[PDB]
This record gives sequence, structure tokens and C-alpha cells, in this order.
Amino acid sequence: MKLAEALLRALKDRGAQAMFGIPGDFALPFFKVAEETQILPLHTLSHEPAVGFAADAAARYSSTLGVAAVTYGAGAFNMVNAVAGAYAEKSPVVVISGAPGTTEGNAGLLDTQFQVFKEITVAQARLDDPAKAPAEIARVLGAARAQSRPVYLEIPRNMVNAEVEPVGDDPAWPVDRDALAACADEVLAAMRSATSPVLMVCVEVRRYGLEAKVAELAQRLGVPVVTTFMGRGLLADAPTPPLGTYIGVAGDAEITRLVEESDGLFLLGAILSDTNFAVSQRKIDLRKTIHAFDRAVTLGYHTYADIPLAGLVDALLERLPPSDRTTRGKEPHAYPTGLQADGEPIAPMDIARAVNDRVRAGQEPLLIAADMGDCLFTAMDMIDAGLMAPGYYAGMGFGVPAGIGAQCVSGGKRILTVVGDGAFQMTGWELGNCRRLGIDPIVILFNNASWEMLRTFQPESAFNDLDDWRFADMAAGMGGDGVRVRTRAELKAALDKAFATRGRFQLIEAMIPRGVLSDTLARFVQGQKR
Amino acid sequence: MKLAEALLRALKDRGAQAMFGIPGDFALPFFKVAEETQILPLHTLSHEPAVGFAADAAARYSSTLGVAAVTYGAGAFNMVNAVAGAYAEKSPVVVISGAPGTTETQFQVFKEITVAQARLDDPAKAPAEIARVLGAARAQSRPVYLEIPRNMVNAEVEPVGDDPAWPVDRDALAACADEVLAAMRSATSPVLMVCVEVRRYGLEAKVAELAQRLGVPVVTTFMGRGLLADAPTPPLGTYIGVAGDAEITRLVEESDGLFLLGAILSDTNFAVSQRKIDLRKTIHAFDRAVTLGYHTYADIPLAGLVDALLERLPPSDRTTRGKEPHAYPTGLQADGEPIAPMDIARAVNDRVRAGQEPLLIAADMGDCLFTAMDMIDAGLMAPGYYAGMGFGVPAGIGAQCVSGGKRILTVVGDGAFQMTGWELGNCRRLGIDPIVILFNNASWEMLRTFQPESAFNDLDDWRFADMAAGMGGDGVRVRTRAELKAALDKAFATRGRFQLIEAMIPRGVLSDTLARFVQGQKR
Amino acid sequence: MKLAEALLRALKDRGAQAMFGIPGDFALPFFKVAEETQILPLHTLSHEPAVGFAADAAARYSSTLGVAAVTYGAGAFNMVNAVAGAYAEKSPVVVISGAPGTTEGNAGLLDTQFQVFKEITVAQARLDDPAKAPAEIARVLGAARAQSRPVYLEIPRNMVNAEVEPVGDDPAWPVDRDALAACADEVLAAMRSATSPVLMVCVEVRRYGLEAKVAELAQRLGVPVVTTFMGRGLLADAPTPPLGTYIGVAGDAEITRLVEESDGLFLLGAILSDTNFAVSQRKIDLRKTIHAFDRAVTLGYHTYADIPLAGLVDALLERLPPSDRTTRGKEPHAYPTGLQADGEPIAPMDIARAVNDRVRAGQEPLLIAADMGDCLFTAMDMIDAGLMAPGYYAGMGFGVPAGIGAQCVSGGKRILTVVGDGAFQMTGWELGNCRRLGIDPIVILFNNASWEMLRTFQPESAFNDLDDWRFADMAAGMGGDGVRVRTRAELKAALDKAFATRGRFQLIEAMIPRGVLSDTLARFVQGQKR
Amino acid sequence: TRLVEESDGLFLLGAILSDTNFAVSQRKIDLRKTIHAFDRAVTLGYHTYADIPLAGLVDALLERLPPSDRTTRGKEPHAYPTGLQADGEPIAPMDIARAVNDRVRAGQEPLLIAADMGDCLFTAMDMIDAGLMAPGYYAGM
Ligand SMILES: Cc1ncc(Cc2csc(CCOP(=O)(O)OP(=O)(O)O)c2C)c(N)n1
Ligand SMILES: Cc1ncc(Cc2csc(CCOP(=O)(O)OP(=O)(O)O)c2C)c(N)n1
Ligand SMILES: Cc1ncc(Cc2csc(CCOP(=O)(O)OP(=O)(O)O)c2C)c(N)n1
Ligand SMILES: [Mg+2]
Ligand SMILES: [Mg+2]
Ligand SMILES: [Mg+2]
Repeated sequence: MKLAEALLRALKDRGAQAMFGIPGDFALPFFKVAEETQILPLHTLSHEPAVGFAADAAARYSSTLGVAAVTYGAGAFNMVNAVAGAYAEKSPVVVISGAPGTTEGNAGLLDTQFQVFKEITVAQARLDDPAKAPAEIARVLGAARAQSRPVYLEIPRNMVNAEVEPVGDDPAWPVDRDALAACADEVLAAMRSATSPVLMVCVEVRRYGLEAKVAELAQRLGVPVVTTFMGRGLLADAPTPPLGTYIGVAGDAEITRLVEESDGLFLLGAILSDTNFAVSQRKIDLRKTIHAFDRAVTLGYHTYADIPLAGLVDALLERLPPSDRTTRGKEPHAYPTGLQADGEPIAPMDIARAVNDRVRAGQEPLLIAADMGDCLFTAMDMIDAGLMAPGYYAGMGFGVPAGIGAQCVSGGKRILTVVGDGAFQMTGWELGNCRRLGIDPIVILFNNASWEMLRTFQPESAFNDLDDWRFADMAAGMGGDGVRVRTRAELKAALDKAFATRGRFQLIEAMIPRGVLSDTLARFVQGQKR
Repeated sequence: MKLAEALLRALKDRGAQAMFGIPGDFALPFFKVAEETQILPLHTLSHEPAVGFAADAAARYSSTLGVAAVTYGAGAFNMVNAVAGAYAEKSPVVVISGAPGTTETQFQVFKEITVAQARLDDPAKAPAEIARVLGAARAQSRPVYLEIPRNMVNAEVEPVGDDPAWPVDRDALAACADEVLAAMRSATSPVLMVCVEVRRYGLEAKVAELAQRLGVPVVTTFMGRGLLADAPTPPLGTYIGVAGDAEITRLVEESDGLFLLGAILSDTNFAVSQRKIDLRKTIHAFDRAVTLGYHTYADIPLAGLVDALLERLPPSDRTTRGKEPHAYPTGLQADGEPIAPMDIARAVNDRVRAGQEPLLIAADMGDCLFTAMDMIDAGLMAPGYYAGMGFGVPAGIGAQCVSGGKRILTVVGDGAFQMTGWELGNCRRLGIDPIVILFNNASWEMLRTFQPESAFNDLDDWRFADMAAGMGGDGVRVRTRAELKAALDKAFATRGRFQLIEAMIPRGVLSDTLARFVQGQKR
Repeated sequence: MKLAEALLRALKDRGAQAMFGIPGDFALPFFKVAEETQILPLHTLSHEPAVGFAADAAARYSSTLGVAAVTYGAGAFNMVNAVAGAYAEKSPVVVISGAPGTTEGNAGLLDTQFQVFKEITVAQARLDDPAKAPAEIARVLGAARAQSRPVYLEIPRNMVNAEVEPVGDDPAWPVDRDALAACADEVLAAMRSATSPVLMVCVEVRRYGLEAKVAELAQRLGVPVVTTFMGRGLLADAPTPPLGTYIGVAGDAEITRLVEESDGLFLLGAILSDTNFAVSQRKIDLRKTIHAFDRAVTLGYHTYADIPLAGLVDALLERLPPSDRTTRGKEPHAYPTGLQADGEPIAPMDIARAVNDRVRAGQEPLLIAADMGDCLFTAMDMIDAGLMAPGYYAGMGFGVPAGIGAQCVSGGKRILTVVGDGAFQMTGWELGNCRRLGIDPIVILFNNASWEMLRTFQPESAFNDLDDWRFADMAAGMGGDGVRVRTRAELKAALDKAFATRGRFQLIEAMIPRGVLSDTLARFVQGQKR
Repeated sequence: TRLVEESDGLFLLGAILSDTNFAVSQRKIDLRKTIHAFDRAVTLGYHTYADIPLAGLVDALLERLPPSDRTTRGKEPHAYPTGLQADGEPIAPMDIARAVNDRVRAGQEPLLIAADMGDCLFTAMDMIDAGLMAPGYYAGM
């Protein structure tokens, strides 16, 4: 078996679904075996940033390994940022970068590309030894899985075709029987002894597909359940569904206190930081806080190493007597609906109504891909079937690329994208690849003519005023159907159309005025004053 | 006086002509000063890469300092690429990243693509640090990194000093010069190659004087292209390896006393490769050093080395200007035939011969660059070594900003334009009207010429011309050579809006230069 | 200030006392600045192994940084083993290896030397940037101190003289106020709740010179105190002196049980392994065991990170009410004495008697340097003033070299060395450097004509039979006074002489017969049968 | 040394490249015109054939070259120092070489020589031997 093949098969053997990428000198031989073998569908994008962003999503979507293939040099570096956000958000993107042969020895910078990716991945390896390649691949791949984060793989070209033995399974990671038990023991003990124990569900839960067993726990535990942002959605159809989502300040002040004022706050697979919605360590009692994350548990200031979340859970159940309990009790949830189909100018919230109404009228929910900006804060109030945005990273550019990658693996489902003018100027052009990719995602451009999120924080500043890019009129070039709307009528009307029109990506240019924000973005700002 | 203010001033004194950037939370406080103090012009773009390329171009244009202002995280990262290629081609792009408050890793990455960094978290030190970093950027001509905590943009600081002098081993300088000169005189067929550093440190005059006194054959590199063309001893052409003229390539590579003055060594297409020359008999002066076979003199800035040699060579009136080191393709037959690269070159060269003034040209990667190589220009900016796409458009933009009125020409392939091409939407607010000739062959042709069998090099039809409108510019698509000639003419007559010329080119049609390149890889 | 100088001064500023080493092509320029500056005394040895072994001891002796200077290539690699044992035993040896200039670019193996030392040190760095050198040095040096283990420093020759700014202080390491407190709390709580809490004193205690405060703790704690091997000696003149030393099986079965059967076994700065005397994790209740080591505390299966032993102690006192208590109570200790000055053949134990008697007669105790083999197990029963041997490492070769390095910094004191024939054949020749070094250590060769320690475990094997190297007769060549003894008379007599004769190293070749072992080595073997 | 280094078609058959004293340095030759066959490979200017064990390469070339009787044995590629003047002068390396070489010339059979690092090696180089083992590249004592 050829080396490059042995790899792709491996990726496949692990639930891979595609391989996004852009070729270059050194990467052609590998794209060749990628194409000729036909192992993994080869989708190619216009700019490397979208390459990584799509891989990110194709990974988050199916909760499996994403695949970003780039060429040596500018190709890799031009994608660094996409991998960073993927890393930042436990999105296991397997990066592959063709490198010079092992007999061409000289670089161009005073390795380097390696040290940069060494910086944003969990494991890396230069496949320069056909003998060691197999296990090495198994290792690194085994890492992105164990840790759910990006990995780096360099393949010198004169090695893309070296015969190698097939790639086996992931190397078995460390797990101590006793250690674990002791951990659960202390964890459960800590919970039982708490006043207001609050169990939070986050990202690691959706990555290791553990929702299945955590629902069986949320029940046998008996404590209140809340989700973080990355956790939003989880346990929706579970016996003891979350009582809401935590996004901090801009959120339901009711949920807030419950979390920030607990003494049994069990952060399951949760992320920790001061990234907007993330659970800031500054806003909680570090004393009584069990923090399960990255195969480790830390509460009481001490830590339990090599403790896979799966195991922690599995052993927590072994100590919790089964329960037939259930806290559902009617009441769904109230989203902003009712659009004034009049000719009054659009506002972020109006759009929400727009989509929501369509849905309540009977429309199946489309998963949403949102870029960073006022489009994100507006997407929170929309009924979905999975949301997908850079909340804990704020990496503009995501939006469109992400939605694309999504619909590329959706196996039919359609993807909805929301993005502002400022971000569309960055990656909104990746739609030109929608024809070749055979997908028709619906996009809602939030053209407010400025970097509005930045203006709210420094309105005296002019530089945040942008030009009026006639996007709707540009959608024809990339082969789509564009439509700029000024009023709520042209808005509701256009959307309906979009769902009817398939085969071509639908781009609805929403004309919004500066100042006009979203309810959720409103609350967020008001909350930074006091 | 604020800190930001002090940096901006410190920046302007060293040549700064503008500031390209894109804000974010941490950047905001910094940008407020920027915008207000108006020390430097604050030009915003759309995507970080552009900002990086633009800033890079700006610097090169005025052989001065460039300035890219980003925000912490996604912002800074999404711009690493431009800074790298900058580092590669010795362009001092001063990177300014806003960052977290000091009371409230990117740093570890940048250290890998800048010859100097610093985090100004102490106002008492800020003044000197700024003066140290920029210093290097100037001394080594490479990108530097400055990371500012938003809670220090206003902190008062002693004015920024002057650059801190660098080690100049006066004795080695004199000893090298002797070895160097002797090494030359004593060689069968010695040759002088003028490269990148000669431009960056504005040493054209000197090297022009030396070129004559040293009395040896002259040649430029790819980045050395266009230097000493008005000197008594002009280059015999430009060496770019197998690609170009085989008489110059043979001379360069066969020399037994090669003097790479401020050049770059690298197996990287046009860069003077170590596998092509006889390094044993090479005198490579670079990064303030000089090598030559089991010997490297350190601390010898190029500039002083010239002076050294000049002090060791008697004056001369030896002038040897002949005819055309390189025949520029002309005579565009405006018939109905489809279009081809070399035709674009003629179309372009003819206007010039017709009397038009040669513009400076900015090129992205792809055949557009090889094509630009057969065009008459007044400067040529392109990633000839780094070879990274995207540079084209934003670089032409960036150039024209500080080109005080002069118009810039930009050649970009379809593949590349899809990455940065849209930055043209800023032309309007930016007060620019650059001309763009987009090579739409509907494919990543440069690669197809390496794997014509693969089908992924097949791109769809992007009606770029139809999109020019939406960016406040005029964009026309042409298929024949007749249409090509007419449209190019209109562009030049139309100023006020950027002009986009989407020239449709068949897959398989390559520039002459590129043709030669591929054929040389078959051998 | 020159780079190489800036460094040596740094070492000095940190308590350095010398710089052992062997030069080579690439290392000459650095030895030149080492010599010319005269900052640190430059002692040179015959073979690299002794270079590292002496540095090891010069470090352990004064409990400070040792200094091993070698040349690139064979020089470094030929010393790898010495550094390993130093690392293995928390001996902060600062290794310095001159490297090719930054403009000579090509190696000879398919970096490498760097990766090998990366493997046996705690921090490393290639000083190739005069600007960054200072802080870098401070860093690495700061590491060997914080972690008390070997560090690697590579100095390209064209950099030995680059002007640099002086080297500042060590970079401040992480320390969490809360975390710490929480740790002590749980630690003390764990202790108080124990039945037979046993506090052990080990290596880290002597390295960070903490004995001063630990004695103040051993008192305020109130629990039994025992020392490990590396810990042997500590708290001797303390209010609550150790009740004995723990060396496992071969030790006082009385001490053994107390340790292996505790539920409050506080291993202070202790090492953990199955290395002869070390506290094997296989022989203790991991459940109730506080393990303070490498700036971390682990008990109850969880761990407290970035917890410097100093701090742990300092905060433990803050929670223990001062005490005037004391458990001294006469009884010193009984060592094997009384030598039968008859003409009966020598046995390991006889020699012990020999030295001991001399001491009780009034001789000040000499610190001892013992190699691995039956000489070590015999040295345990000798009255000393500090013992120094590879107990937790078993790296033969140590002996002599070590003793030499010692007396090189002893500031006058004399050093005693014990070593078997088999090890003397490895490094016993380093005595030839005793004249130039101006020291006269007394050495006791245990020539049993074989690798006796190995023979006891496989007596049916012949290969353990060695030849009769006439060492005593070889001592003249290296410029010493050699004397082979066959009987206990020639033994007692020779020793007395040796203490009288100064200026020349004294080598007493003790003729012992195969089979004849040491009491302590006896007990050890008998203990491997059952 | 001049011939080797000036060659415009150098064929290092199973050699080692390295700037390491006696090892054939890359800075001394014209690598562009070098054919270095090593570690089961063959290089030559922007080209490296992999998987070509030396042995087979020879055979290859032999299959491409007609037989020959071209013999060119001359005299002493290297004059071995002899004639040890056994006077009372102190001793010197080259003398040891003569002492050694003379016994051989006197008829004694050349032995194989093993040398450590130091001048002893350079000295062994002027001695008549039946094999010479020494660390000429690694240079470790
Ligand atoms: C890669 C990168 N570069 C810059 C920034 C900085 C930023 C954070 S928010 C924002 C404004 C976004 O404008 P948009 O039209 O998309 O939506 P809206 O604000 O409602 O007008 C910027 C520029 C980030 N986060 N990432
Ligand atoms: C950031 C980056 N990613 C990939 C590549 C690799 C590449 C080198 S050449 C080429 C094809 C360019 O197509 P284009 O339309 O621009 O011009 P042409 O080939 O003549 O049709 C690619 C993808 C580079 N150099 N930089
Ligand atoms: C560097 C190294 N190489 C080999 C060995 C293996 C060994 C462990 S014990 C022993 C015998 C030592 O004989 P010695 O004369 O010194 O004393 P004695 O046993 O009483 O006769 C050997 C060879 C070790 N530990 N280290
Ligand atoms: Mg907007
Ligand atoms: Mg193209
Ligand atoms: Mg022995």
C-alpha cells in the first residue's frame, strides 16, 4: 500500500468524510493519490482560510475528524488562523501539508512551518520514514481523537508513494483503575455535599458523542442542568433537559446567578476563559468547582490526570442508583416571531422573526453557520437544528466557509449562513465553489455598511464606517442568485423564494442601518457599562 | 504625549508613509490614537492578508518601512502568511498587534517570522524598545513585531530615540575587501550580481560606481531587476535560472568568481540557488555578513563593504552600454483570435512604445508573473521567491496609496484573484484607481503544467468582470486580441475608478518565459 | 561583557565553585575564556566520565551547581552516562558543550547531540543569539535550581566572545497562593487523621538546603521521622532526629515495617522507584501517601502542581503551633568495630571495623565517596561525615572520580574513597590527576578478583571471574603511594600510614577472597530468596 | 588534493560527505559535478536515485563498459619514511614511523595498525601497514 493511501484509508477508517484543500508544487503528488484513489471526496476551495474553516465544520458537523490539505509554504501559513480557531474549540482538524522531498534540503526562512503548527496542534509528525509512518499516523490521529484538537502531518513528496504497511488502530492511552475510582468518589462526594450543585454540559460532550450516556447521568444525578455555548442544544430530548443556556451577561439573568453562584458547579467537558460566552474563571467559585476537561478532572485545587471524560462518566454511573425520574413538564421556549411585512427598514431582530416564522409555519429547521459579528448575536434567537459559530474564538471569516463545508457532508440537508458585510468581504466569495461542489446554501448578508460590533464600543471613531459593497449584484458572477432588500416585505418575500430555489446558492443581502442592533447584542453592551 | 503617538511618530521619522490595518477589541484603543493623531494615514482593508501584502508593498515601494496594524488573536494570525513572505523577501513590515490589558501563543509564533519583537508593557522602557525593534527592521531589512496592551496606548513615554548602532568590525571589513577584490581580479570569468539588499538600502548609486571601478560583467537577480540600467555599466540582463536567457544563465553559473552583492541564496525558482553556482568561488554578501568558502566575515553591513572596495579601486570611465539585454515583445495583432499571455505583454508594451509612460507593475503568483517579466515597467513587485498567492491585488493597491498620484498596474490570475482580488472594493474610499488585468484561464494553470493529468486544477467560470461593478470599479471581459487592445486603451483613458480587464485565456497557453521554465524541468 | 564570561560569572553568582572538563576543537575558545578570566577554578580530568562524575559531586557536596565542560561530539556523548546518574539523583550538573560556529553548518550523524541531552536534562538551550543569551542562561540555570536536575548548554564557538549584557536572576516560577494553602490543609489534615504517620526525609531536602526548616517541622509535626538513602544523615542534630534509615530489605526490619505499613507516610522531597534502597511504590499503600517531589504534591491519587517544597513546608509551619518537644534520649548507634589485627585474610566487614576504630580513637570523620558494588554496601556501616554514592542509579565508575571532585572543593577536608577492582578498572585511573589538582584522597580498593555482586546472583557463571590487576604496584605511575594488603594487620597498619602521608594520594589495595561479602550485602541477598 | 578538488566529474563511490577533517568535504568539491553513491542511493545535482545499493550499481556500469587491459601501476603514490638514525637525540613521531617502516623493509611482515586520535594517527599515516583502523572522521579518543 502507498503511504499517502495508507493514510487516507486511515482517515476513512476513523469516520472521515472528505478532504478539503488547495494544492501546490509539493502537494500535487498527494492530491493525485487523493484524487486517483477516490478514497475521500476531494473538495477544493479558493482560499486556504476557507479550506481550514470548512474542514473545521465538516468535523464539528459529524463530530469526527475534519481534513485540511495544503501545500508547503504560503499555503500552510495562509491557513494557520483557521486551525487556531479549530484548536481553540476542540475541533479535531487533521492538517496535511505536502513538504519538499527528503533530498531537496533547503528552506527559505531563517524547522519553521513545523514550529508554527507545533504551536497550534496537539501532536505532529513528519512522515519521512515509510517504516515508522503507520504507527506514527495511528499515534497522531489517535491524539486528535483522545484530545479532540488539531494535529499536524507533513508528507515529503518523494514519500507520497513509498510502499508501507497499513495503519493500525490508535495507540492505547493511559488509564489508571484506582486513580479513576478515587476521582469519581471525590467528585460525587463533592456533588452530594453541595447546596446548589449545577451540572454544565459543554463541547467535549458533543465531541466524544457522549450525550447518550450523560443524559443517563443528568438523570441519576438529580441536580440542575445547564449548557454552555458550545454545549447549547445537548440533552434537548433528554429526561432532565437543560434549564437554559449560559452565555454570561447577555443571557437570562435567571440562569446566570444559578451558575456563577454554585458550590457544586460540575463543568463537564467544559472550556474555561474570558471569551464572551465561555465560563470565565473570574465569575465562579474556584473552590467548589469540578472541572472535567482534556482527560483530567480538577476540583479542590488538585487534579486527576489521564481521566477520559468517558471513563469519568462511566464510573460515575456505577455509583449512582438508576432513576425513573424526569423533569420535563411542558413549556418549550419563546423565540422572537411575527414579522411586520411592511415597508419599514430591517433590523437584526426582524430577520430572526423572519426565519422563525417560516419554521413555525412548518419548515424543518436548518442547521446554522454564523460568522463573527452582529450576525452571531442575532443567530442565537433563531430556531435551528444545530448552530455552528466561533463563539469562544471570535475568528472572523468563519461564516460562509463553514456553512459550505457543512452542506458538503450534510448528505442532503441544507445549510443556512448568516454573515455581516465586513466578514463577507473576507470569505463570502467561497460561494463561487458552490456550483462545482453541488450545494446551494442560503446566505443572509447583514450589510450595515460598517464594522458595527466595533463601532458600538468606539462610536466616536470613524474608521468603522465602510463602503456599500453591492453584494447581491455580485452573486451572479460566482453563479448564485443575489437579492438586496431594504424593507421587511422584500425580506420575508425573498426568503420564501430562496427555499424554493435550489441548485444555486441563495444570497439575501439584508440592508440594515448603522446603530440598529440585535436584542441579544443590546443586552451584551448594556452589560459592559455596569 | 501618548505611547501610540510616540510609536507613530517614531515610525514616521524612519520613512513611514501610511498605516494599513484592521481593528478589533484590543486594537480599537490603539486605532483611536492613530486615526486622531493623523501622524500616518490610516488605510483599512477587508481581510488581514491584504493588509499584510499592502503594508509589504508600501515598504518596498519607498524602500522604507511598512506598517500593518492588527488586533490580538484571529486578527494577528490570519495575517501570518503575508508577514512571512515579507520576511522572506527582506521587506521590513512593522507588525503592530493590539493585545490584552496588562492587568487583564501569538507572541511565540511571530518570533518565528520577525528578526525582532517586543511587548511594550512598561512605559519607562517603551521608548527604547520601539527604537530597538525598528532599528533591526532597518538594519536587517525584515519584519519586526510590536504587541501593544490596550491599556498602554495612552501612557506617557519619553520620546523615541534613534536606532542603536550595530557591530561594525572595521578590520574584517578591510580584510574582506582585500580578499574579495583579489578573489575577483584573480578569477578567469568573474561576475557581479546585484540583488535585493542593494535596493532596500538605497545603494544603487554606489554599486553603480563600484560596478564600473570593479570592471567585471554585471547581472541582476530577480529582485535586483531594474537596477543600474542607467549606469555606464548596465546589467547584461536578469538571471532567474533555467527560465530566462541561457547565455546569462551560463555565465552566472559558470563564473569562477561570483560576487552576489546583497543577494539571497535558495533553491526556490528564481532565487539564486546554491546547487547552480560554485559556492567555493562565491562571495555572497548578505544579512550584514560576507562568506566565501570556509570563511564568513560577520558584522559587515553591505553599504560599508562597497565603500571599502571603492577605496581600493581607481576611478574609471569604462562605459559598456550596448543594446537590449532583453527584447520586449511588441506588435499586438488585434485580430479575432483568442487571447494569450504574450499577447497581453505586447498590448501593454506597445502602449509604452507608442509613447505611454511605463507604470510600476504588481504581480501575484501564476503565469501572470512570468508574463510581467516580458513587460516594460517602472518597477516590478512580486513574490518571486516566496511564491505565495494573493500578493497581486492588495500589493498594487498598497503601492498606489503611497505612490502620490502615480498609477499602478496589477496582473493577477483567476486563481489568485479569488483570494485577494476583492480588496478592490476599497479602491473608492482609498482614493485609488489601479488597473488590473485578470488572467482568467479558468484553472490553476501553473500547477497543471506539473500535473496536467489531475482534474482538480479545473476551476469554474467566474464572471469577474460582472462583479467589478459591485466594487465601485469598471470591469470588462475580453476574448479576442482585438477586444484586448481596445479595452486596455479605455482603461488608461479612464481614471477615477479602478479598471478591471478580465482576459479569457485558453488552458494550455503559457507565457514564453514559463514555457521555457516547464521545458527545462523535462530535461 | 563576553558571552562565555557572562555565563561563568552567572554560575559563580549562583554558588558555582569550579568547572570540570576536557577540551576539544570547538571547545578551546571557551576553555580559553575559562582559563584567562580565572572566574572559576579549571580542573581537567583524563576521561569525560570522570568529568561528569566529579561535577556531580562538586554539586552534591556544596549542594549547588556542578559544572561539566566538554567538547562537541565524542566528548559530550562520552559523558552522557555521568549526566544520567546526576539527573537520576537530583544532582544539578550544568553541562556545557562547545559547538560548531553558526557558519560551519554540517554534522556527521543522520539535531542529534542536542536530542540526546534533551533526553537527560530538564532544560536546554543553544546560545546562538547574543541578544537572547542572558535571559536564556538565567532561564536554564533557573531550571536546574528550581528542579535540581541537569541542564544542557550549547555554545557555538563563534559565540564564545560576542559582547552581551550580563545575566540577571532566575526567572520567577509559578506559585499559586490559594492552591498551596489548599494543599497544606489537605496534607496536614491527612496527617492528623493517620494512625501511624511516618515522615520521610529525602534528597530534595538536602538539595534546597531546607534541613534548617524541616527540623523545625519534624518537631511541630509530632510524627516519627525516618530518612531514605539519599536522605541518610539529615536532621542528625535535630530535636526529633530520624529513628533510622530506610534501605528496604537489607535494612533494620524494625524500620522497614514502620514505613511500608503507614497510613500517613509523608515522603518529603523523596524519590520513587525500585532502585535497591529507594522507596518502591510496590512496597507502600499508595492510598495514604503524601508525595512531595518536583514542585508538586500527590496524595489521594490527585496532585497539587507548582508547589515548591520550600513553600509546602513554609505553609505547613504556618498551621502548626510551635513546640518545645524533643525526642533525643541518649543512645547513639552501634557500628561494627574491633579489628583483629591478626594475619587472617580480609573480609568486607573487617575494613569497616578498621575505619570505624580509627575514628573512635579520635579521628575526625571523612566524607565518603563509594562506587557501586560490594564497596557501597560495605560503606553503609562506616562512620562518616557525609556519604556519596549511586544508590538509586547503580552507575559503576562513580567512586574515585566522585571522591576527587569532592576533595577539589573540600576547602581542606580530606576525602575517602572505597571501590572494587571491577570499577577501579573503569575510573580508578583518574587519580593520576591528583598531583596537578593538589589533593591526596585516600582510596580503599576492594580487589576480590571478580564482579562479586554479579556472581552472588549467578555463581554458576564463570565470566564473573577477573584477573589479578596489581593496582598497588600501578599507583606509582600516576604518582601515588600504593600498598596491597593480604591480612588484617597489613590492613590496620596501612591505613594509619595513609592518614599520616599527605600530598600524594594513598591507595590501599585490599585483598579479599571471592565469596566473602559484607554483612549488609549478606542481608540483601538472603532477602531475595524470600 | 588538487586533482580531487578540481575534478569536473567526481565519482565518490560509497564515500561519505562531511566537513570533518579527512572526510571528503562538500565545501571542497564541485557537488554540481559530483556523483556521490552512498547509503543505497546516488545523487548528482538536482537529482537523487533512491534504492540503489552500491553493489548493483557497479554491476550496472560493468555491463555498460567493454573489458580492458589498461594497467597503469607506477611507483610509490606515497614515499614511506625510513632510515632511523639510532643516535642519542630525543624522539620524534616521524622517527617512530621510520623505526616501524624499517623493520618492514628489513623484511618484517606489515601488521595491521589500530590508532586512537591525536598525532599518533597522522603518524600512522606514514607507516606501512596491513590494514589501518582509526576514527578519521568521528575523531573521538
Ligand atoms: C479575522 C478577524 N479580523 C478582525 C476582527 C475584529 C472584529 C471583531 S467584530 C468586527 C466587525 C464585523 O463587521 P461585520 O460586517 O462582519 O458584522 P457587524 O459588526 O454587525 O457590522 C471586527 C472587524 C476579528 N474578530 N477577526
Ligand atoms: C497561498 C498559496 N496557495 C497555493 C499556492 C500554490 C500555487 C502555485 S501556482 C497556483 C495556481 C494559480 O492559478 P492562478 O489563476 O492564480 O494563475 P495561473 O496558474 O497562471 O492560472 C497555485 C495554487 C501558492 N503559491 N500560494
Ligand atoms: C557502568 C556499569 N557497568 C556495569 C555494571 C554491572 C555491575 C553491577 S555490579 C558489578 C560488579 C562490580 O565489581 P566490583 O569490583 O566493582 O565490586 P564487587 O562486585 O564487590 O566485586 C557490575 C559489573 C554497572 N552497574 N555499571
Ligand atoms: Mg456589518
Ligand atoms: Mg488561472
Ligand atoms: Mg570486586
